[PDB]
Amino acid sequence: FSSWNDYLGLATLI
Amino acid sequence: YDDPPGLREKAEYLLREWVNLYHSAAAGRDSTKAFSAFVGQMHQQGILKTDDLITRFFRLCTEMCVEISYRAQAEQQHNPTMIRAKCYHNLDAFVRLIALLVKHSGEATNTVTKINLLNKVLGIVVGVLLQDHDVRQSEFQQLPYHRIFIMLLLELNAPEHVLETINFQTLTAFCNTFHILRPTKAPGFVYAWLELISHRIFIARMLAHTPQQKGWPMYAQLLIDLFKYLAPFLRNVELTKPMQILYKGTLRVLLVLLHDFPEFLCDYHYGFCDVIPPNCIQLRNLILSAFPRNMRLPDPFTPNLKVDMLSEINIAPRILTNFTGVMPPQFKKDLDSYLKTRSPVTFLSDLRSNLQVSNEPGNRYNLQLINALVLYVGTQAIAHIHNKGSTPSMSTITHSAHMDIFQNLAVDLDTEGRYLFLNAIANQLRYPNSHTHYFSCTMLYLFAEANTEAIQEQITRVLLERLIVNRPHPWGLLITFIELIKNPAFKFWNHEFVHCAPEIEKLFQSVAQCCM
Repeated sequence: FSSWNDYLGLATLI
Repeated sequence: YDDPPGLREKAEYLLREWVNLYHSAAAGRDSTKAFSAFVGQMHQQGILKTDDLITRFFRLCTEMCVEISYRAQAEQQHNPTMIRAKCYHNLDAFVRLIALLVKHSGEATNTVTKINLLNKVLGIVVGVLLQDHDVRQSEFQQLPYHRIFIMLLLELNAPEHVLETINFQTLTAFCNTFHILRPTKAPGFVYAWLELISHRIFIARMLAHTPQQKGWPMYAQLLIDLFKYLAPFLRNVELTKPMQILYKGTLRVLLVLLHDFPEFLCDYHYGFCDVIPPNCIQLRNLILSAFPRNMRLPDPFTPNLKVDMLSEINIAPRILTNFTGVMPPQFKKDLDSYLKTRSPVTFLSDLRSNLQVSNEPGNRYNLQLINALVLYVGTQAIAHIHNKGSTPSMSTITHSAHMDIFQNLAVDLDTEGRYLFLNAIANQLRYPNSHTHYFSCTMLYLFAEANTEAIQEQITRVLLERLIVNRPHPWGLLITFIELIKNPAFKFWNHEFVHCAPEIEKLFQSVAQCCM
């Protein structure tokens, strides 16, 4: 990841 | 043997007659006349004459019940829950006899002889158990003794006046008995023992029924016995499958205590963490996630949460363990000296010199001493800052003897030592309190003031491994992690160990799935 928001923008279910 | 002749026949007759009575008479005047008649007959047969005869009576009864259990199992295996019901037929009968003899022993107000009789019988049963364990060895069966103990416990915890006037002492007797039968002393009884100490009613009476919480230290002692027995097995990863049963029992009782008695797990978190091996992330997490129910934890994902402005932050948690004693006297004196005068600086290299015991990988350090050192230095630091007229922060915990010790441990220790140290810090990352806050700031500062990425990646991986576990999670842990990741001052994402690795990314995804 590259940042905090980038980390929160993860797509786990896919 | 050493038994008087003809006594076995007396005991046999009496036991059988009492079983018959127990399974023939109903509650009311019948039970009372039956017990009275039976006691009278016990006096007639001259068994209550001397203490020795009473002892041998209870012992013979116990032995006969046990032999009936064995014979019942055998007869079961020979002829293809009913057998259970036979064993329990005789056993429950005998238990009823014991409880009734204890309840009506001496006067109504005289509790002394009642408790004495209880401890006497329990002791005798313990003796029979240990003898049977030493002789039968592999053929040993836990079921009868388990039945006796739990049914006696249930009987003596009945809603009755006489029984309630002696309840705590009854619980005391049973606690002592359970402690004597600890798995390190009676391995062949460990499953039944675990069943006994993790029984819901026993737990209820120990952790709630008694005021002043006099029952908490005792049950804490039982749990610590359990963890002490389990530690070397839980430490070795090749014994995961054979230890599934005991591990699941321990997990179960820890879950029970977490959901129904969190205050207890709070007050005794340090001793438990001290005994439980650091690789047991789940159990330890259950112990660390516990917080007082009269406290409301703020959401860690709250937009700009002011942690320092929380009311419970300045308050210290209660530690019911003397961690100071782990430190040797001279080392403690030198420690206090350096904490007071910040001199000499050699005391730090001497610190590594004092924490390490061996050069063997995995067993290099004294874990308890490290935990104690970390917690003590932390608390002393909090008190020191409070005495200066301020609260712990990122700019108030720095440049002092305490932080000197912390940073020195952060650099001079090897990877193993660093791991144990960082873990010793993380064990205090819990619900909002002074310890949680101070050690959060300490962890984050150690990350920030680091001169190499080694300790940084190590910290990150510690938080990561402590977060990948079933909900709930310790508040301070999640807070520390979130602060490390979100606050641009720590520049977390600009480091190399997180830039390249897809492994630590996988870990981050797991943490996102478990905690987010």
